[PDB]
Amino acid sequence: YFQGMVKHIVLFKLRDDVPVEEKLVVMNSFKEAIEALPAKISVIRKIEVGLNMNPGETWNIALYSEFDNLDDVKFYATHPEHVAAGKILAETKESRACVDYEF
Amino acid sequence: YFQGMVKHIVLFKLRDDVPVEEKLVVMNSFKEAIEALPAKISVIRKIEVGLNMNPGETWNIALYSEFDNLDDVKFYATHPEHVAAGKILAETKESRACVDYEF
Repeated sequence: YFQGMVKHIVLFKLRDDVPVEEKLVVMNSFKEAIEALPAKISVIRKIEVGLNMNPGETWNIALYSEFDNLDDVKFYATHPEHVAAGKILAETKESRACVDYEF
Repeated sequence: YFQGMVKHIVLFKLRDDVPVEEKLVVMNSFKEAIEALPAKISVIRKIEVGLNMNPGETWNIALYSEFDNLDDVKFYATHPEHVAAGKILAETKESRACVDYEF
């Protein structure tokens, strides 16, 4: 059945020339920071970070999340706790891909 | 709980210069083709295609799916019915981003 809710999906790729250990530190710190946000950002219905484990793929980090509506996605996006979490990627990030869709 | 399974998430961006009418035809056709695959491809545990509704984002299509393991993801990826679905995007695709992660 149709939920009338929104999935916010983001994939990130880090630069190729970042050392392995730095990619791991960044990815682990970002995953922890993001997954702690529900205690601080009330509109998050579900959130998780997945780290790529397929060596045939080149992107690094997936953020899978659910919100009631797009206003709530925007509330989350600019929330100070979320902005802090996103800065974790600032030095190493190469690309961001995002789709927001209804389910 | 940890399921011992894999999420296969793919986002697509179509070329900027494709007329929006053909972008839409492609997006709809791809969504329909992917969503018909579970009846043909038994290893798909969950699959859905999301079409972007956020005009602040620039990627057009999300594929969200679940499999038992990466061997099954690869079985799905190479399956003739899946390849045909993927070809729907061939003429207009600009970028593909993918992360496969354990849950």
